[PDB]
Amino acid sequence: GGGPTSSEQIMKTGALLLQGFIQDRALDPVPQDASTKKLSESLKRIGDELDSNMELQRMIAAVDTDSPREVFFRVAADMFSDGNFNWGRVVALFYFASKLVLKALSTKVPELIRTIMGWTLDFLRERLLGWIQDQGGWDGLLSYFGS
Amino acid sequence: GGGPTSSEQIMKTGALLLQGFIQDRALDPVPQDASTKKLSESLKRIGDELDSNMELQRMIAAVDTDSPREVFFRVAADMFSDGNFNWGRVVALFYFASKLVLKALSTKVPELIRTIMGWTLDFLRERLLGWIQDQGGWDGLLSYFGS
Amino acid sequence: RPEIWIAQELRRIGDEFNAYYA
Amino acid sequence: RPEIWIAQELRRIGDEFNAYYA
Repeated sequence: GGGPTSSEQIMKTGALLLQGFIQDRALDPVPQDASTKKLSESLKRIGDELDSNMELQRMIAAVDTDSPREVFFRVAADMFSDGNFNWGRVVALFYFASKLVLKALSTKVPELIRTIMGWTLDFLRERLLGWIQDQGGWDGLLSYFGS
Repeated sequence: GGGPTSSEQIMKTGALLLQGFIQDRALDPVPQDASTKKLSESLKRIGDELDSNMELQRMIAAVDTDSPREVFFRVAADMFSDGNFNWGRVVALFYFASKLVLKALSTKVPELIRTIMGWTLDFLRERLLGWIQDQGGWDGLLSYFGS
Repeated sequence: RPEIWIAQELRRIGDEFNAYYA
Repeated sequence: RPEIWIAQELRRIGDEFNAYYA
């Protein structure tokens, strides 16, 4: 039953705004009531602007990828270390969180490829290798394709 | 010093072919010698064909996403359960492995968004909430944007 | 189960490839 | 460290936004 000032609403609306933002920077749109949608549209504009900030994009790409969590809290803490607060900073932090999702994944695709390659090559070694040797290895497939 | 029939070369070349394939279905191209590149080009054609197999795409999307590893080995085992082997089956298995990478990630993006949202909202609750309450919650940001 | 459908479709596809490439 | 550069750039951006929106 809390209003906008309530911690409940601040956390609920903050989650909807952030999720919508992260999906903007990208599947289906987060359902939002009319007022919240109006905020989201403004955040979309700020995100659009910051996406064209080429220096910022270069630096986000340049960040060490091993622990995105450490990166997030170091940036967040650093941003607000002078004890000052304003809405511009809050929105810029949300923007950074959205870019971190894209960045983090950029680590994920390589790791997923390596993991899935592991399964496939494991199956191949233990189940297919004998038959492939009977073909004289992959040079057999060269033949197969008429090469 | 093994030739194409050697398990060493079969595993090495198999890894290069599979990695190239997975990257085809998608960053930079796997470096391949001339003969291996020739195979890769044939695999690209088969992948291209199977990508237009709409039924197959529907089913891959329909698969339960929780354990991609179980899915891989069940499919692989099922494919070869009649004890028969041929190059067409080997290539189709490689194709499936490539699609599993894309599928797996499709689970990853949601999980990454939720994880990164967790950090952001944690920071917000513990560091920003007081100031945001002073604004009367997110309705303050509505004002800020002139809404 | 979609998994079994897929295994069946890949086997069919593989064996069809083999008919054309051999 | 790129992290510190980014924190500095986001703070700058935020405070610039605030100057224009307030």
